Formats: sequence, structure tokens, C-alpha cells
Amino acid sequence: IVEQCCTSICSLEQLENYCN
Amino acid sequence: GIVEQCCTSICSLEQLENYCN
Amino acid sequence: GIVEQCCTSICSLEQLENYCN
Amino acid sequence: FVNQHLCGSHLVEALHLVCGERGFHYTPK
Amino acid sequence: FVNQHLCGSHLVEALHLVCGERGFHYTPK
Amino acid sequence: VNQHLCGSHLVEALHLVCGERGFHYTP
Repeated sequence: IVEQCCTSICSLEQLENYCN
Repeated sequence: GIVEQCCTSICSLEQLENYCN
Repeated sequence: GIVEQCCTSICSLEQLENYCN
Repeated sequence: FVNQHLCGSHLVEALHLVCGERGFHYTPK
Repeated sequence: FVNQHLCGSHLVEALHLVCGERGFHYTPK
Repeated sequence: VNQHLCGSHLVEALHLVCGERGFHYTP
């Protein structure tokens, strides 16, 4: 989500949950 | 439109949300 | 909508073009 | 028909490419 | 946060991700 | 880095994390 990862640093594991 | 706002200039989250359906 | 047509099923170029403005 | 399923960013970018200067509308339904 | 520079597919995908279930409309202008 | 490119960088990161699977808006 743009709000969270640009109001904080997002991990790899958190980004993988958005993958198809 | 959103390109002028976000590519030519820089834009806020609120400006992007204006193009949600 | 376009997700049902193109993600759940397989769609055609013509179906994608139906969602152009 | 297209060769594959198109989901998420793959579908958004397909519409982006195909529609070009006309632009498009995307509702995830 | 600060205002963002977004062009091309970055802008399209920003709209995809920001608007979520609502979807969005994009015209490159 | 350039905080004006955070959204851009996020989209780039999703492209590399998800590679050829593609991504969507909900986790």
C-alpha cells in the first residue's frame, strides 16, 4: 500500500504478500 | 490531468485519489 | 467485468479495448 | 484470444498499452 | 509525506495501488 | 534518497519482488 511503505520502510516479506 | 499533476509537477496522495472511480 | 473476463477467464484484445476511454 | 491470464498489474499494464492515448478505466471486478 | 513524481507505468500502478477496490480512470494528460 | 520518488521506488520494488507474477493492491 503506498501509504504504509512511504510512511515507513516495508520489508521483503510484506511486499511478497501483494504478489499475484 | 493526473500526468500534468504527477509527472510534470509533483502531486499528493489526495490528487491521485481524485482519479479513483 | 474486465477481471472476470481477463484474469479469471482468458480474454481477447477486443475485450481489453472495450475498457479504453 | 490473448495467450495468458492477465491479473493485477499485468492486466492494468495491458490496458495501459492497448488503450494508449485514449486512456482506460479499471475496476477490479 | 512529500508530493510524488510519478510518470508512465509508475503513475498508472500508483493509481492501481492507491484506489484498490474502487478502481481508477487514467488518461495520459 | 529522494523522497519524491518513494511511490516510484515502491512500484519498482514490487516489480522485482513479484517478478513475473505481477502484483495487486491487497495483501
